[PDB]
Amino acid sequence: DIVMTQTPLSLPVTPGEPASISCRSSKSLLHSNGITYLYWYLQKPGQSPQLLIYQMSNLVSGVPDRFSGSGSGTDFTLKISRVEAEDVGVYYCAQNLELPYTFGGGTKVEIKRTVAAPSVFIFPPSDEQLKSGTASVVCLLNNFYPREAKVQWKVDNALQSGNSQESVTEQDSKDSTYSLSSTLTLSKADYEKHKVYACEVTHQGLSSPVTKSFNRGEC
Amino acid sequence: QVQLVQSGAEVKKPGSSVKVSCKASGYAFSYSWINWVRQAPGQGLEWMGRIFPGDGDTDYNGKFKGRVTITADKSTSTAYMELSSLRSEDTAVYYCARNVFDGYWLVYWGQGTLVTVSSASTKGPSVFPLAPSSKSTSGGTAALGCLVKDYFPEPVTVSWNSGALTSGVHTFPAVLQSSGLYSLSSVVTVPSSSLGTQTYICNVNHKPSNTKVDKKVEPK
Repeated sequence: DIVMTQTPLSLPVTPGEPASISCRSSKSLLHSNGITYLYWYLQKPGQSPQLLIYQMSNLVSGVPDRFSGSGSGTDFTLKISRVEAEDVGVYYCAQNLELPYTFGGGTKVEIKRTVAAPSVFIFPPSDEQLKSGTASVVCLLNNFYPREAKVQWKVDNALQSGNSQESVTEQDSKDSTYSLSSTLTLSKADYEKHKVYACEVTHQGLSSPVTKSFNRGEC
Repeated sequence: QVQLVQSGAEVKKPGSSVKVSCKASGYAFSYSWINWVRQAPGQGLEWMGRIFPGDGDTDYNGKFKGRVTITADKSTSTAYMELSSLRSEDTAVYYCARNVFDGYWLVYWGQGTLVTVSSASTKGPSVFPLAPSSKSTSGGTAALGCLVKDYFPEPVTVSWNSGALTSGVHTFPAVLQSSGLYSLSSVVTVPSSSLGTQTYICNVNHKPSNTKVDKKVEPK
């Protein structure tokens, strides 16, 4: 199967500047007809994929001429002379030269902005959930950039593992920041064994890790 | 005026089968290849197969090992995609796409059809307050939210003050866990100076279970 390999997996871009995505096929996508069967698809957030470039360098109707496709034997490239805020989404490359048809992993294009440190908040379990026998502790990393971030839970200064799950918002369209939630789940009984619950955050926008914590059963 | 309208979302028990409709219009239905493409949550695109309604000719991807059957009804310009022996990994969005001869591969796409595969049973969520607090410290500006936990299936919608509060709100993508159930939080930052003036309420709506709950998040 003609493997398609894209890079980079993620690609932040500053509006107004250039931008490029590379694709590579295991086999030669050139044919006797002369037509090279490489396709570029763009999937805008929350939408269905849309054909962007067909047969290597052909622009689909309606595609801004800022976009352009090129290639050489097995190395292909998508270029955006200058980037608009509307070009964000996952770009997939694909081949229809051979069955079965195949795609590349895709390249997620996002807006590159100035670093912003996360504002951190921690949330103890509500008393309602506690009577239900469970305790969820929530640490919130709000309006930050870039996305990469390490969030670790310390319970009585003991680092936790596998005990937590995180979920991350998609880039805000107003300020290009993200938000991450790290939920910690415990038994009501395992929760009443310890006092200090801490959320320690590492990020590019913080000189050093920022810790937010609370002592159980007291505010 | 080409358009591709697929059937609605689907929730199936593992080992079962699903049949997605693909209604096409605006062109000669019989003379364009209909392709099917799938996309697992947060993952790439996967070519499933293709049918030529004009002669019922079909091609499939080997990986699906016969679990896929593509059909087409000329009289209604509708193409069908049937998956067999469903497993959790089959949880994804399924697209139908139309070709246009002379290189225009996959030029038209449907709105997509979500198919979630699990053994979980429909259940409304529990709604817990993420109460605002701080007291001492610094950085004067409060955070509050709602823990919407243990529900099936997706999706759930959350608003604030019945839509009046949209600025600052962040509703995180649900995460599936060891139970068949989902879970998520909806948070919002407001002037900590306002906790004594503005009543904040999260409006959780879970259509699948006909569950609606408005929880007031007061300080403490």
